[PDB]
Amino acid sequence: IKKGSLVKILRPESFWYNEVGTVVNVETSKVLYPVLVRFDKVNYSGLNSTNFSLDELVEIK
Amino acid sequence: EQWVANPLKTKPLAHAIWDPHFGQAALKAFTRGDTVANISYSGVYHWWYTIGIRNNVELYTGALGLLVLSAVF
Amino acid sequence: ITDNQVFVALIMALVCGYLAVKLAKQL
Amino acid sequence: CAETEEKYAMTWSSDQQHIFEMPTGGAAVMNSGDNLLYLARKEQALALATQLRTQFKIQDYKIYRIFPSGEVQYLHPKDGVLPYQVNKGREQVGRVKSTIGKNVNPAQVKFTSKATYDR
Amino acid sequence: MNLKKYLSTAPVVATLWLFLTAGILIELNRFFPDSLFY
Amino acid sequence: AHTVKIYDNCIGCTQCVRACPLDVLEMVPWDGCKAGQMASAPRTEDCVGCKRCETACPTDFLSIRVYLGGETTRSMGLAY
Amino acid sequence: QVKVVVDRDVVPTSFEKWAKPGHFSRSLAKGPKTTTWIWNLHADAHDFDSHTSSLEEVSRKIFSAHFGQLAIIFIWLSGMYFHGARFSNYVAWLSNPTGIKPSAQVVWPIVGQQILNADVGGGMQGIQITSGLFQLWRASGIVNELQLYVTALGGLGMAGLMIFAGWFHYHKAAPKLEWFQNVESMLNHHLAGLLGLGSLSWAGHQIHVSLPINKLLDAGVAPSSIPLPHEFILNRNLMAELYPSFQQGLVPFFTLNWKQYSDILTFKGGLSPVTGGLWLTDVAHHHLAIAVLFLVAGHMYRTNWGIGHSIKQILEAHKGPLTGEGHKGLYEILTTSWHANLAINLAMLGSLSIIVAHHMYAMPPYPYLATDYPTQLSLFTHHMWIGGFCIVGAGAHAAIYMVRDYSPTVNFNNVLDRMIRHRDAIISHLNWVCIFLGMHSFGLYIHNDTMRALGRAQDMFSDTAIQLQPVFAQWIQQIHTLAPGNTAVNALATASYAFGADTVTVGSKIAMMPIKLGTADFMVHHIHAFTIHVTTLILLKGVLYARNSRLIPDKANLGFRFPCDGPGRGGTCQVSAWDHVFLGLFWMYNALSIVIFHFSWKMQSDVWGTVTSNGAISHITGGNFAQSAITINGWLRDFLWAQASQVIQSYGSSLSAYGLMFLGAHFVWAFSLMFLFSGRGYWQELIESIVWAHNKLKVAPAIAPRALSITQGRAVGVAHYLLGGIATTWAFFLARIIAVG
Amino acid sequence: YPLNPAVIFIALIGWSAVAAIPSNIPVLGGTGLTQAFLASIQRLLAQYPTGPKLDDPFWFYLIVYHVGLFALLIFGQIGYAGY
Amino acid sequence: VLTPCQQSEAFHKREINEVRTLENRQANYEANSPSYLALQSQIDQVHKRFDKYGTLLCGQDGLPHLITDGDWRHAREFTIPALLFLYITGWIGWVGRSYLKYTKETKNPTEQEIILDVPMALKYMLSGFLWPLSAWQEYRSGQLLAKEDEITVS
Amino acid sequence: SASYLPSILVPTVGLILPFASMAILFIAIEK
Ligand code: CLA
Ligand code: CLA
Ligand code: CLA
Ligand code: CLA
Ligand code: CLA
Ligand SMILES: CC1=C(C/C=C(\C)CCC[C@H](C)CCC[C@H](C)CCCC(C)C)C(=O)c2ccccc2C1=O
Ligand code: SF4
Ligand code: SF4
Repeated sequence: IKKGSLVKILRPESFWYNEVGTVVNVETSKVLYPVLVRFDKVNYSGLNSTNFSLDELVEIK
Repeated sequence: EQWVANPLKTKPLAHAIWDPHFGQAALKAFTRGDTVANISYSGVYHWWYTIGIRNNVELYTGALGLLVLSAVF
Repeated sequence: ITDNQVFVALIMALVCGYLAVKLAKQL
Repeated sequence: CAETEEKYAMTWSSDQQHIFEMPTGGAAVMNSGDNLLYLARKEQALALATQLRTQFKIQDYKIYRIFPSGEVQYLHPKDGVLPYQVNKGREQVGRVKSTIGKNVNPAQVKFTSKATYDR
Repeated sequence: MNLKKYLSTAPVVATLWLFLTAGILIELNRFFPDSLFY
Repeated sequence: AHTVKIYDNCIGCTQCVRACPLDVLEMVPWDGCKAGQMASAPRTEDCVGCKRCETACPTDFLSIRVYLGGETTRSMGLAY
Repeated sequence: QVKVVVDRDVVPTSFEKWAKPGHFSRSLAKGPKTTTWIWNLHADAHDFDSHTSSLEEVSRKIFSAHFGQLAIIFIWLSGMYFHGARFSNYVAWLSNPTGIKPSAQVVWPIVGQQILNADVGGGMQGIQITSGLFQLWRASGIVNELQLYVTALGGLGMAGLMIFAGWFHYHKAAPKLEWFQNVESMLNHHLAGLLGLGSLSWAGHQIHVSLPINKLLDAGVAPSSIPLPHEFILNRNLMAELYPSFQQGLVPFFTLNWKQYSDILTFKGGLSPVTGGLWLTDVAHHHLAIAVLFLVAGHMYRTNWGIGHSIKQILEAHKGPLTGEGHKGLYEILTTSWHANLAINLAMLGSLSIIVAHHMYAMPPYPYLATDYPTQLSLFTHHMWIGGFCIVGAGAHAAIYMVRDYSPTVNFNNVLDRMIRHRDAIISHLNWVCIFLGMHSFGLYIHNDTMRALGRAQDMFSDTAIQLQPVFAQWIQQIHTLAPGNTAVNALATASYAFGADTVTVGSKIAMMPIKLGTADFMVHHIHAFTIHVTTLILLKGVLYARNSRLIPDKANLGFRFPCDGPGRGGTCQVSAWDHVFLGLFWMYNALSIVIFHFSWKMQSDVWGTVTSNGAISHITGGNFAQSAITINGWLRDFLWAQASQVIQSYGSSLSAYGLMFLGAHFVWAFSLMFLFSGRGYWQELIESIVWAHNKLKVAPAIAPRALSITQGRAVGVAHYLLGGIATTWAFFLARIIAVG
Repeated sequence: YPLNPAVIFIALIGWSAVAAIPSNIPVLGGTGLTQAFLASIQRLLAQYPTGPKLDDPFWFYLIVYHVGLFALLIFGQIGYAGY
Repeated sequence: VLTPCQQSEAFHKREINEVRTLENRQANYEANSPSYLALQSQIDQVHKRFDKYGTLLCGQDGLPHLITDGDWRHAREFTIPALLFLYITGWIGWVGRSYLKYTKETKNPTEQEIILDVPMALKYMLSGFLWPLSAWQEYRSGQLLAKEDEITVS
Repeated sequence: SASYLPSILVPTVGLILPFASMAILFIAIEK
């Protein structure tokens, strides 16, 4: 939901699928993929910084 | 059937050779009978000898009998 | 081991060859 | 060859007689005022566009695609502005609604002349 | 001062451990050579 | 032709068009992202298919996915 | 002008940056998020023109690094002098060299491997030398163990001066670039100062050490009655007995009565019939000729005194019509780009090493070198192999010039890029010469292979069959027979006994026999011209298509070690200027593998072996070349099946370590193929399917385990294909010739 | 580009006459470099199938005369570089 | 049939053949050569080599075979260095797992793996000695394993 | 046993059949 929240993914082509990650930026201007989530580990593009939609926004407590 | 006469001794022949490249010295390196055929390394005379083909005639009737079947398919 | 049986064989596989080329230009 | 293949003639102007590198190879004379340049294929031409544009200013440049019927074409730019810059004339083609994650399985596309992504 | 950080890296400690266990194998195969029992 | 498709992950960072040495890719103003941009591939008749775009596509996984389709003279990149 | 401006206290010398791996590259100081950082750390350890474009800082880095290389070489030669001192049987070898096989390395006694200590004589065992150090020490006149110990300790002394010199020339006194682009002085001191005083001072060592010592050892004096080289200079009287021109002093030199120095120096050629080596009168006279000739050569480069050339006014003066501009630019290419200098110096260095091999087998210059055949073989073979690899280093660093350091402004219409204007006409005619020589170098072998296999040996290419007698090589070899009376007027014997007179035998061992070249030797020379032309094809295709091909017209925008472009253009794998060097290393393995398979089998059939009573002849294979090299079944059977038999039966003996380095090198050769054929699109999610098995047990490695990259995943296939492929022929060769010779 | 195809025979003057009178005896030719050749071609010129590899002054003074003659005619076209 | 090796014929044939064959080089030297003393030590290391293989099973080959059934008469052959080995790389594996679950929660886990923190490294090197009843008690807490980690499409 | 038939059939299948088959297949690129 908010920035800094630790978020598990539920999209199968995410490289970090079922891995938690931290939220950096959320835009509220109907962008289809607004929630920018970066991670500890790194995909094959060398880049931890990706972004997602709201259905793939599952936090932990 | 020459192999059927002597199964241990005679080496079983495959098909014959027609090389126009064999000059002379290779032609004396194959003479097993009048033909210069290859030694058949495929066990086919053993299977046709347990089948009970003891002839070349039955092999001709079989070969025609499978040209017929190949033409059928 | 004979002569005319070989000719019978090459006629029958000539017919078989015509059935092969008969299968060829239809599939 | 030129009687059957699309020759690519790149037309551009400059200000000073510099020296660039051909995609065929070696150094070229680079006429200072205005110069056209026949080539063989498009990657040579836009590779030359990267060769000159990333160094310095060579704008008002585009290859006229000499297709062998005789006339020309014009691609880079078309609306006059650089392609990664955004102009309000271009109509986007080549999209779908979501990621690859909702693209159809190819057993649903089997024995049909469709794509693995159109749905 | 920062040499001990270099003596804590991966290849150097890799040699200071495989050199050491290598010496365990060789010094344990000079004292008890031809050891197929036990 | 080598069909280039550009999905809705395209956040318009334009390393694709700058990475394509063929100008098959252009940027289209699309009000669905933060930059307002989404890439387009209109001129796929010149598309080589060298996938130099997909190297420089810093989305989650490949907003722009190049499918290797037809093979013409231009799309095979032969000089003669 | 010439002046030396040196920065002082350039770089502080703490161990702080050793704690920062990849400090040097700002592209690589991010730290490893993946395991590809580990290998890129080592692939960028010496990309000095990729750290910073500033050629001053680069040039300091390289010039200091050379002293590290010379430090490792002085540690290496100090190692050879100490293993000669403490561990070798060199003192006992000096008594009877034809009976005692040379050994230095004495294997430590652990499980089994004490059996590698070969009882080679001298009362003391150990594994047998093939490097030929004892022949260079008998030539250099080292008598007892004391000079080997002392020269070893001086080797460590110079190693300390090179470590301290390199530290001193990167950190606390390092020069400017204006010192480095002062290249007429660099040639001026390397032609004259390095090579001139090197050959002159070495003529000093041979005249005042080797000529008395290898006159006494030629007379057969035991190594106790031999005086020290010390004692020949306190008085001329011990040398006037040996060479009676020393009694006259330097007085006939300064009066130019050089006829008087026929004792010390002469022009005889041939070989010593007693030691099987060159006459050290000829060799010392030779180093005087290099002395005066190179000290002449050094003084043609104007530095401060306005006397000499500059390279600029030379290269401008050859303004030829078919090139247009002439050589304009090459003094600015070769003094601003290091990689081009490395291309030239690796080409000429490698071809010099090949020249070294060919001049050592036929004119064996060391005493008792052609007697022990393994030292005669492996000093051909080794210098042939580094002499190969350095030419691929020329083909690489020429391309590294063409990708990075090419600039068309300085390089406009000159001799260089006018090649690249017609590089289609370069590479196309190399393509034609490669096909024409492949047909006419290997199609002859398939021909003789078939005609011998079809029985019709009347249609082969033997001496009995359709002959292919090499006309030109036999003619000029016949000129070399007729040299020392006709044209080499003051000579006595020929340039070698590979050319002219009857053989030279030492200790019933054939030192050198006149090599006969008929109709099989011909076709193997066309193998060599063929596989030389293929490496020239891949290493000119790697340079002329380095910067901008017609397939990919931006390669300099992609780099040198890029893998590819993509599946576009129907697939553009392996297309970079590095990838041609990847190919030229396999063709290096081919070309030199059949060079040494020509060498080690023609000279086991036509030269080497023993001689018996009444001067009768006996070769090792027994003349079994020209009836057997013409085919491949004769080549593979009669060479690789038959000469292997002393490598393969080598178990239970001291040759069994070659029986281990034979099979293990077949393993490494076969293990390269896994890297060459597959690629990281398999191994990356094979590995990630294993990363599931670490994530399940929480053993996820924090540096992310990628597979190798593509260029590493083919560079390692080269470096195993060559290590296994070269060590197969290594173990095969030394286990072949140690087992007999 | 070859604007001056003027003379070739000036090399035949220029290479034979500089190599005829210096005999320098104890080599193959006791006479000069060319006198040992012109005498050793007229023995073989009248359709003689001989001249094997042991025919010294035909092959050796073939190559050593052609290699200086080529060099002096090439340097004769270099004698039209200063124009 | 696996004869007991101390009485098998071809075994003692290899004894005579290797003592004699290696002994053939021993007569190449004098009574006080260093090599002669070295082959004295080597002959000793062959008679000890063949006496210490007495309770093995060399068949018709004269070469000592092994048995991996856990017959408890062949326990010193296979199963005692089997359990010994599994203890040793259970040590190594539990050290490496324990150190990775250390550096997983640190400041920068990348720099932790180049430069090993020899304090905490040699903590875990020695502390991972009793990995059966420490790894087992960390298994009973449901902590050796994991769940819902990375995977491909299905 | 007709000992003359391979002297006819071996060359006419070995060489001249990969002439007319090159014509039938290679022109059958355009047919
Ligand atoms: C006549 C003087 C002289 C001599 C003998 C050398 C010799 C050498 N130079 Mg060198 N050089 C010189 C002048 C000289 N240089 C000048 C004037 C310049 C500037 C234009 C350079 C610039 C230069 C570069 C850029 C490089 C060399 C390199 C080398 C080495 C090549 C490797 C080799 O052959 O190993 C054989 C080794 C030896 C024969 C041992 C030689 C040691 C003796 C004692 C001579 C050294 C005297 C020393 C130069 C005097 C310094 C003065 C100072 C102490 C006050 C070799 C040592 C290369 C190298 O490896 O770097 C070191 C290299 O990359 N030189
Ligand atoms: C009179 C002085 C002298 C002497 C005694 C030697 C002696 C030797 N040289 Mg030699 N050499 C010399 C001068 C000399 N050289 C010069 C000046 C050069 C440079 C051109 C060389 C280049 C050279 C090479 C490259 C090699 C030798 C080798 C050898 C050894 C082979 C034995 C033999 O028959 O060679 C007799 C030597 C010769 C026939 C060489 C004659 C060279 C003349 C003097 C050159 C005159 C220079 C002048 C500019 C003319 C050049 C063009 C000319 C050909 C028309 C022998 C020790 C070989 C070796 O290393 O042995 C293993 C070898 O590979 N030399
Ligand atoms: C043994 C395997 C093998 C063979 C035969 C070849 C052969 C060839 N390679 Mg090569 N290559 C190989 C392995 C091999 N390579 C490997 C393993 C690598 C890995 C690095 C390379 C890498 C490589 C590169 C990088 C290049 C080549 C090139 C070439 C060609 C050189 C020109 C030539 O010799 O034409 C002569 C041809 C032969 C000697 C082959 C035999 C032909 C016989 C003699 C005649 C024809 C037979 C028969 C009559 C045909 C008719 C009957 C049939 C139609 C039924 C040649 C065809 C070069 C190229 O493209 O061409 C210039 C080139 O650039 N190769
Ligand atoms: C490429 C190497 C090579 C060469 C040189 C030969 C040569 C030969 N083979 Mg052969 N052969 C080869 C490879 C080769 N083979 C291979 C690889 C195989 C196995 C596939 C065989 C299998 C084979 C068999 C089975 C037989 C031969 C036979 C022969 C001989 C007669 C063939 C013939 O009539 O030539 C035909 C030649 C031509 C048609 C001429 C074309 C080439 C000309 C010379 C080119 C000239 C161009 C010119 C220079 C252009 C410049 C001038 C212009 C500009 C004016 C001949 C010596 C026969 C024999 O009995 O041996 C005696 C035979 O029975 N070969
Ligand atoms: C942290 C140490 C560690 C641990 C506990 C494991 C554990 C495991 N690995 Mg393994 N692995 C490791 C390191 C480790 N690995 C390393 C460094 C590599 C790279 C060479 C691999 C490569 C690897 C492959 C390729 C495979 C496994 C597999 C497996 C599993 C089966 C057991 C097996 O055969 O191991 C395999 C053991 C090896 C390949 C050799 C051991 C690796 C090194 C030499 C020892 C590790 C010690 C470590 C470096 C100590 C560092 C920490 C210390 C300094 C504090 C098991 C979960 C397999 C699997 O998925 O099965 C389900 C499988 O296929 N591993
Ligand atoms: C096998 C293979 C791999 C996998 C190779 C793996 C990744 C490397 C295996 C060896 C490394 C060195 C293992 C790392 C282990 C460390 C050395 C730590 C171990 C502890 C001590 C030994 C120091 C590729 O990455 C590859 C890439 C491209 C083409 C072909 C291939 C290929 O065939
Ligand atoms: S897709 Fe990746 S590359 Fe193409 S624009 Fe959006 S971000 Fe830039
Ligand atoms: S396909 Fe090749 S060309 Fe078309 S965009 Fe992707 S990379 Fe550029």
